[PDB]
Amino acid sequence: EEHTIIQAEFYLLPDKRGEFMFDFDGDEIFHVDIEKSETIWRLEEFAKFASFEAQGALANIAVDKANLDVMKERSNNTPDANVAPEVTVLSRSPVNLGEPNILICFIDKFSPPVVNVTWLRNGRPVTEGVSETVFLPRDDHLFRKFHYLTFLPSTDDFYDCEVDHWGLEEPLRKHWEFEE
Amino acid sequence: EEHTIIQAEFYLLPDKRGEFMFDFDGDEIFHVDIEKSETIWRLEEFAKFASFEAQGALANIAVDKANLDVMKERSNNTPDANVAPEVTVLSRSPVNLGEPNILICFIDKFSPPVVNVTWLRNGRPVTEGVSETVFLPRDDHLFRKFHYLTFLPSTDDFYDCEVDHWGLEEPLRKHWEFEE
Amino acid sequence: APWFLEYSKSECHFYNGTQRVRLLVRYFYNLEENLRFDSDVGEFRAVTELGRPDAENWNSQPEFLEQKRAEVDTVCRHNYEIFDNFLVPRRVEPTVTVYPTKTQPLEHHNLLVCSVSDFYPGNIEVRWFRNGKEEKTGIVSTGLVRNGDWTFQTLVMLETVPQSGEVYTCQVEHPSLTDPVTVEW
Amino acid sequence: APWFLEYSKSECHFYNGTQRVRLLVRYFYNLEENLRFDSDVGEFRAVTELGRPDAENWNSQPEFLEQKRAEVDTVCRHNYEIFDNFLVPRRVEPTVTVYPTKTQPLEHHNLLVCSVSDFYPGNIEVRWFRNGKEEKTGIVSTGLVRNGDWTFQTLVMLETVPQSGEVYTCQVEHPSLTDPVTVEW
Amino acid sequence: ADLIAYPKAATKF
Amino acid sequence: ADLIAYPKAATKF
Repeated sequence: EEHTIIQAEFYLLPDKRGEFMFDFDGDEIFHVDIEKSETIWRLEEFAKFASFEAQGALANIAVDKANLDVMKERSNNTPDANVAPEVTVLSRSPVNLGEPNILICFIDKFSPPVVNVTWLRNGRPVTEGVSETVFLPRDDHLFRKFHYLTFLPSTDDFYDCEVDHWGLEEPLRKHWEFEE
Repeated sequence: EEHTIIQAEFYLLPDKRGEFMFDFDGDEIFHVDIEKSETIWRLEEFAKFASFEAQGALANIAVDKANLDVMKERSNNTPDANVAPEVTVLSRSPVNLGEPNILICFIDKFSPPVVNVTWLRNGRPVTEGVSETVFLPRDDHLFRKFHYLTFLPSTDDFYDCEVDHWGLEEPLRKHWEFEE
Repeated sequence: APWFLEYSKSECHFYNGTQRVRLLVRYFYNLEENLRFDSDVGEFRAVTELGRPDAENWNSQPEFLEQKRAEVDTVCRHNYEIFDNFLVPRRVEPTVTVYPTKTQPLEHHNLLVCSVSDFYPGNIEVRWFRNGKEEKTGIVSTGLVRNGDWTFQTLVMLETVPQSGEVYTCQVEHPSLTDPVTVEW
Repeated sequence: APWFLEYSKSECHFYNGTQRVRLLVRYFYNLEENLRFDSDVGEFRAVTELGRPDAENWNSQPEFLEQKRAEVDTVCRHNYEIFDNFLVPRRVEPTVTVYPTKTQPLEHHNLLVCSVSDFYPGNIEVRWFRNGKEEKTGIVSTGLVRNGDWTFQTLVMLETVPQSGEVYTCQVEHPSLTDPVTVEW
Repeated sequence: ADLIAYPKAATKF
Repeated sequence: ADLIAYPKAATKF
């Protein structure tokens, strides 16, 4: 059995945001909501099989906050560039007219871990029936992330995933339309 | 309270057209008719709550006219591409046979801010009972615009919004039909 | 066809009333944003080469720079005070109706639609309930549709296999309403 | 825009169960991995100059070093034991469907698609057969697409000139299935 | 009906 | 529901 458990955490400035999460073979197990101080399982069912004490994660973040300040001073003019994300949009499963499905907006290979994502239906913002993951780790130093939109397949509508990132000139828009 | 007031203005060549307007949380407050030198409120009721001195806007446009000439010279061969618009057509409110309603033709994400819009009923041009907005600002560098058509709902008629823009191969036509 | 456009936007951003104001002026030449003035910075900053000359020129005129920085109060806050009397408090109650449809193949019914139209402002909540339990999954929405005349509309649909005896309720919460609006089916 | 990121990853690697565990902690500052702790080494090792101070500082605290080395058991093996009860054995059977398309010009059909979705774990086999003979060449795939919600999907396509009388079969082998799944066309 | 202020446009060379 | 352990974060100077 080959497996990998990755525990990832970070603190970002100036946004003042931290994260703490666990990854198993590439998928999120859970992450800690820093503000609310609670464990959020990627899949509800996971909760009945394990538990985690959040305060421990919050302590780790406090250490990372402090270390960041040391790191800023230690490098002096360490600031640099960033990496714009690759964006892809595809349906979760085979699309059949009238059968509710889900569009996936896959945002990959980027840093810092901050983004503005907007789902558009016929050019309009959609905020109901959407969800997202936190910033997931890659094999390297960059992040990936998933956004989801629930929808009713139709031959006349069209969709777009709008992603804005500091590494992008203008906000990026990836298109999706149903095809039989 | 999160809010945003956007004041937008431009000058376009070779059409020789200028615009000056105010936007509040995405909706037009008013714009100045350059030719007639007067304030046009998006909603009549607005006029009893505020006022604006148009000549100030005209002066700003004069400065933009002048600056455009400088900008043309400063870039040398700055000319380029453009962005074709997305077009959508939907009714203003729920459609009920026999009850007068309004079709909205939504033209989005385009530039330069110039378009030819034609309302068609059973393939025929309609020029009575129609209206439109000026070129509205977006979060980015592109424009959006709304055209309106008054109509009597019926099961046998059909409509189309015809939009022509330099970024389009041939004029674009979006269809609309009533459905119970 | 060659076209030339000198376009600028002066954005006034408000956070919790005029408690914290931020002015952001953006200049574009055709499709390129070439220069900007961020009040939180205090001076012009070229976005691209084409906007350098202006930053250099305008930044070296203390008189003019002082005037822009003041616009945060002379323009932004000044106008907010005016608009706070009729635009900020604007409220228009929504019209709510529910109705079934097919969408898919046919026979019976599989989509329950909650139509919410003619409302303002844009922030609104639309929930579905099945005999008292909030349906979290199976929701499909058209999103917040802006009409351009200061009103919004939207459809929030629930995918279901109705079983006689079940009562579905669409619940709408909005600033213009003192109590949630509900519609059963 | 200037940004500052203190980011670390603690990777627990397993080979044949918890038979051989290896802990690897990696520290990054913005885009640079500057330091790491390889359990197989026993101590911190700077990756770049920016990470030297920490290796020097932490390596000189025997108490702390002993604690990290122990994480291989206190964290890695410990957590594996917990996850082996529900994550390691997770199985979700795929939905398999076949269908033709054009892709190229047109007339007749040139692409046979085997759609395999909603499955877990990721290791899977998808084979094409033409009247009993496995098609090895002419296969085009979208690869193993991870959905982010613990399910995968993929398309495996066969390029062909169908000759009436020929039967094509997509065969899928996966840990969640006791027997290969086949779909004919 | 109070007066709306507007930001002044600057001239370029 | 057994408790997941986490590696402790170390402080720098």
